[PDB]
This record gives sequence, C-alpha cells and structure tokens, in this order.
Amino acid sequence: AVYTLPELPYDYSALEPYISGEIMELHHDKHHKAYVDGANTALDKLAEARDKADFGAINKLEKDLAFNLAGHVNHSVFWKNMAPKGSAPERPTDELGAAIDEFFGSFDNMKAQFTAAATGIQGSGWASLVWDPLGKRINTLQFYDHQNNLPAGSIPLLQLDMWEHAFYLQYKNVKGDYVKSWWNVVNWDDVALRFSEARVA
Amino acid sequence: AVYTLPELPYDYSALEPYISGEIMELHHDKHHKAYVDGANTALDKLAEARDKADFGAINKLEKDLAFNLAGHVNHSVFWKNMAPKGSAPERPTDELGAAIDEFFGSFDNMKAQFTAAATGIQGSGWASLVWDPLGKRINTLQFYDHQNNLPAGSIPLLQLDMWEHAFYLQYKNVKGDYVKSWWNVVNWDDVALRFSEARVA
Amino acid sequence: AVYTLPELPYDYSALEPYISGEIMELHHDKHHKAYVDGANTALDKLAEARDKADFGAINKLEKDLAFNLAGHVNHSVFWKNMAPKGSAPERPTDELGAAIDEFFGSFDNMKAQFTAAATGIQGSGWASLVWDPLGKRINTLQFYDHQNNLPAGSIPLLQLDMWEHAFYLQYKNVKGDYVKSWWNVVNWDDVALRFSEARVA
Amino acid sequence: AVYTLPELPYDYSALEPYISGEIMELHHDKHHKAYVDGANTALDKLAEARDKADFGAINKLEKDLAFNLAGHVNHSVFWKNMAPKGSAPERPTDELGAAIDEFFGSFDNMKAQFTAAATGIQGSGWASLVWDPLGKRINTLQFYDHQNNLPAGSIPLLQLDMWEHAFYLQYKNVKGDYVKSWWNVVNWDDVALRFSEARVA
Ligand SMILES: [Fe+3]
Ligand SMILES: [Fe+3]
Ligand SMILES: [Fe+3]
Ligand SMILES: [Fe+3]
Repeated sequence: AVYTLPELPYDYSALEPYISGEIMELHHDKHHKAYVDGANTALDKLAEARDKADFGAINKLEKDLAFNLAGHVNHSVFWKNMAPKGSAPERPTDELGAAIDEFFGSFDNMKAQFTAAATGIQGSGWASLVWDPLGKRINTLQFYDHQNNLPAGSIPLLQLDMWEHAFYLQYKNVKGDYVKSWWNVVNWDDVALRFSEARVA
Repeated sequence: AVYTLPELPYDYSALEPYISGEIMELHHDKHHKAYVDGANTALDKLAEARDKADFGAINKLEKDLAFNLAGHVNHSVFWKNMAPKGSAPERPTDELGAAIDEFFGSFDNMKAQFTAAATGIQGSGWASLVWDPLGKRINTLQFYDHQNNLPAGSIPLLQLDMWEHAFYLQYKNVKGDYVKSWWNVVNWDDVALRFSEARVA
Repeated sequence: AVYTLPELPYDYSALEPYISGEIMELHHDKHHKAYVDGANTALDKLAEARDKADFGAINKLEKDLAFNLAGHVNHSVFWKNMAPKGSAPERPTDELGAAIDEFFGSFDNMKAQFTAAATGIQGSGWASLVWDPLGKRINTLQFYDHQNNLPAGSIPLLQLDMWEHAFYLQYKNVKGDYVKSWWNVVNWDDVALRFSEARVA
Repeated sequence: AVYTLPELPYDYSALEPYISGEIMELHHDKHHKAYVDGANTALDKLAEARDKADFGAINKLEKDLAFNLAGHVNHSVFWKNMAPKGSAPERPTDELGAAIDEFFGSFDNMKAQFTAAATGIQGSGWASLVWDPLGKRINTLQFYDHQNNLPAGSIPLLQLDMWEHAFYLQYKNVKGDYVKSWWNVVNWDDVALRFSEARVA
C-alpha cells in the first residue's frame, strides 16, 4: 500500500500516568488505522476515476484524501512527539531553544500560546507548532479537524491532538488537565530533529 | 516586516489574451497585498497577546494568520507558476514529466483530474498539484478558501486560483474557459524547479 | 440572561442501558451549560461592540454566536427527542408516519439514510431530520460541528449528537452500536409535535 | 421538480445605478439556476441511494444538498429583499422598526454591525439579519459560503450576498462601495413581512 500504519516507538502504557494505555491502544490501533485505510482508498478511487474518465465524485474524493491523509500525517507526528517522562529533556535546548526564544520571547510564552490555542478549539482540532518556510519562523496554528486552518507548506514540529477521543476516557470534559499532563511527555529531542530538517527543505 | 508583497516576474499584460492585465493588476496590487498586510498584522497581534498575557482572541488570531498567510503563500506560488505563452514548454519534460506519468498515468490524465478539481469547487478555492513527503508522490488537492482541505507538510508545485476575482471580469461564470486558457501560460520550468527542491526535502 | 440551560425531562439514568447516566450528566451539566454561557457571552460582546462602535472582532463574535447558539439549539432538541424506552411508540404513526413514507419510501429507508449520515461524519457533527419550508418536505442533513452544512430556515425535528463526547465513554470508537442503541429511546411523540408545528410554520 | 427558480419581482435593470442589470442577469439566470438544479439533483441521488440501499456517497450528497439548497434559499430571499429605490421605505417602521431598536439600540447600530459583518468575511459568504426562535430576538449572522456558520431554525429576514460574483463586475475589489450602494435598494416592506410571519413559527 502507499500508506502504512507506523508502530508506536514505545509500549502502549509507557506514557502513563499522563496518558492512559487504554487511550493509546484505541487511538493507535483503531483510529489511526482508519485514516491509513481511508487515505489508501481515496487514492485507489482517484486512480479508478482517471482510468474511466469519470470525475463525478471528485469533490468527495479530494476531501476523503485531505481528511484521511491529514489524519495520518498528524498522528504519525503525534506519536513521535511523545516519550515516557525522564526519557527526554523537560525543556527545549540548543538551536530549538534559541529559536523558540526568538519567535515567542521565552519557552513559557510559547507554552501559554500553544495551550490557549489547544483549549480554545471550537470542535475537533489540533494545536500545532510549525515551521513556516515563507517567513522562516516558528508559528502556532490551530487545525480544525485534521485538514483545515493551515497554510500549504507548513512543516509540523510539535502537535497535540485535541479531538475528544484523545482525552475523554481519562480526563472527561476537563481538556485543561489533559494539556497540563501532556507537557510532561513531550519528546523535545524529536521536535529538535524535525526543526533541524525543516528549516532546510 | 516578516512578509512582503513579491513583484510580478512579468508585465501585468504579459499573460494576455489568456488572463487580462486588468485582472493581474487588481489581483496582485489589491488582493495579494491585503493578505500580506493581514498576515503581518496577525503576527503583531499574537505578539501583543503574549506581552499582555491575554489570549482571549486566540481563535480569531489563529484563523487570521492561517487565512492570510495561506493567501500569501498561494498567490506567491501562483505568480511564478505562470509565464508568457512561448517562454516555457507547453508540456512537462524530464524528471517532472516522468513523475506525472508515474502518479497519473499520463499528462492528459493529470490535466483531467486537476481541471475537474478546479471546476467543481463549492465556494472559493484552489486546484493544487502538491508533493506528498509522507507518501513520496504527487497528488492533486482541492483547497477551500486558502487554508482548508489540505494535509500539513503538503508542498505546492502548481496552483490555480479558483476564487471568482481571479476570472470573473473576463470569463464571468464560465469557469471552464478560464481553466482552459490558463493551461497555456503554465510555467513548467518553475514547476520542475519546485519538484526538484521538494523531492530532496 | 437571554439563554438558559433547560432541565432534562427525565432522570439522568432514565435512558440506560442505551445511554449511560454518566454521559447524560457530563453531557447536560458540563457540555450543554458551556454553550449557554458562550451564547450569552457572545451577545454581551456584540452589544459592547455596538456601544464602543468598534467591530474589530466581528468575525470572532459571529462565529462564537453561531457555534454556541447552534450547540444550545441542537442539545435542547436532542434532550426532548429522547425518552425512557416504553414511554413512547417505537415507530412513528399518524401524520408523521405518513410523511416519512412519503419522503423516504418507508421508516426503514429513513433509518438507513439517517444512520449512514450519522456514522459517516468526518469530524464532529450531527445527523438531523429537518422540515424544509421551501420544498415543504422532510430531509436528512449532516451537520458539521454544530453550525455548518445546513440551509437557513431548516426546522429540526429529530437530531442525533455524533460528537465523540456523546458516546465515547460507553461505546468507545464503535459509533455504529451507539446509533443502534439510540433508536430505542427516540421520543416519536416529541418529533410528531415538532412536525405539526413546523408544517403550519 | 421539487425546487424551482423564482422569477425576479422586477426588471433586471430596476436596481440601477446601485446594482447593474448585467450582474442581476448573470446572478439570477445563471448562478441561482445552478443551485436549483443542484438541489434537485441531490434529492434524486438520495432517492436512488435509498432504493439501492447504497449510501456510499452519503457525505457527498449531504453536502451537495446543503450547499445547493442553502444557495437557493439565500438567493430567493435576496431578490425579494430588494426593490428599486423610491418603491419602498428608506427605513424600517412600526413593529420591525421597534424590534430593531430593541435588539440593536438603533437602526444606525444595526447597519454598522451588519456592514461590519458583511465586509469582514474571509472567503465567500453572506451578512444576515435573522430571527432567532430560541431567544425570541433578531441577530446578525455571518454565513460562510451558503450553508455554514448558522444555527438550525434561523429564519432569514434580510440578507446580503457577499460572494464576489455579486459585486465584482461593477465594484471590483471595493466591497465597501457595494454595501453602501446596496442599502439604497433594501425593500423594508419585505423584511417587515418576513418578521411578522417569523416571530410566529
Ligand atoms: Fe486522534
Ligand atoms: Fe486570488
Ligand atoms: Fe453534545
Ligand atoms: Fe450569489
């Protein structure tokens, strides 16, 4: 297949007590899998459309592709953006640390803005720290669903899933507690790597 | 400031009779300029939100940034994606040509899918040929407005503005004639350059 | 103020085993309450904008109003659309029954279309049976979030909340089981009343 | 057919010099017609879906229905909301006038809010004065495209088409001039009638 479901870089319960293993299992094995299957299906139907010269469902297929592929991209980044507490730095350092200071003033300012963007979403969405190639800077974006409210070319550095399935079983309606806990498992090494590769294509 | 209005790489009337100089002037001098100002303003507002430590308008600011920055990105690519009729090959060649045949079967198949995506938009939008870094392939996407219906990380290679201001004064409601005429001014050399740089990340 | 949180017309656990009392409490006391407060706040903000004669945040305020008021409307109908198992007929009768057969062919056909609309949503949303005043017919609509994908003037007759918070704690990712169980608690008497009042405008 | 294209209640050039007859002709004969045809088609495909028990394209069909029907509803109201200058009151009076004063403070405040909502739209959209049945009041809403950003049950009283095709040929990018001119042709008698019938189902 074109798209494949990546394995978690750690055990399902490795992020506890911050993120329950029950959520990690359903989230990865069920939800992420659906997006991979959906993205592959969209490509197959588009191929069939070209073959038969029948583009009647083009609007449906283009949304299916965007929604599912965006879901696949977002979650693939999401898994790697996390690591068990103690297995990675508690704060960004070196180049990444300096860059965050440059575009946000301080790490605390970045956290406050990222958190506000995460908890204020009206509907399903993502809080995202991205590299803007046309501006050469790091900005925060608030995705709607998976594929809305973002410029083309945006390179994801750090992302937080704010869809209810990502926190409801453990935190219920208190999304704030979820975000506070989540900061404890952010793998700053992964973010730093993405940054190094992002600012150069 | 952070974002600037790029100048056109050709005269305003260089794309005639395909696209009128009148549209080119309004589109570039009025419309594109507004997105640059809007994107800069969004960043300024976000900075002020950080200083005052008040993110009450975070939802508005993130949408202002996404909408305006996406408008800026989309039009910047759009201008370079075109060139006077005989200034570039009417058909893709070399690496780009082979890539199109690989992912679409043929150039004609690609044109058919791109055209269908462009003319079927329900509202304002864009037809886009992008490089998918995850699947390592070229896909067509149908953007809604400027910032919706696309996966993060999508690298724009070729884009067509389907907002009414882009064709109404010349083609009125007949979107089909606009798209047909547009193919004549596509700068495949620019698209090839974007493909080369995107493929190496 | 202008909007108030309506009380449930039954006990929190009256819809068990179909919908857990735990979900009913969180859904009504926490989620619905937030939309009431948000809708009232949006109106207050708009009034202040009028006094100060500054509409700089008009885009944010109009979305806050639409999102929150739609959330309030949708849930208000939702609560009344349900009732304890044997408190109402398991199948529509009289005028409503005839109307369903007229616009859908049969009750089963209506259920099939409504269910497909409910389970196929890409993101948060609602499956809705509405009265179309213009066409004078009953149609099914698929709302995105609370306020998108619907014509103005649509009168809600029967609605099903497909946001993850509505079923996740009990049914997890299996949307299908949630919808199947929900049909057992539909209050057709409430739906019939809404139809009668909507048809006479 | 279920939906039909209503005729204009006046000549195509009756609204000049405020709105050109050239725009009125394309807008009504071409654009509005497309929405009626689209709405009818959506219903036919939904009927076919139920017959064959094939709801694979349900997401596409529900959006096609919402987009086209909303477009039909919005324009049907739009045509009647206008009348040649001098043929109707320059201001709202009696019940409507008092209601506007009640929910906006004054006619001037309502105009300022409505205008701000009209010119600030990010993408295609509508500025709308609606009757809120769950609140018993008149509010202003900002529709995105035709079917987004509005609560179910909203009854349109006065609407302004802010899609570029509605003003571009005459006003180009200056949407402000279009809105200023438009106020001269508002048929307050039509709005008053809709209000009388709206506040009572
Ligand atoms: Fe998720
Ligand atoms: Fe444009
Ligand atoms: Fe809900
Ligand atoms: Fe229109």
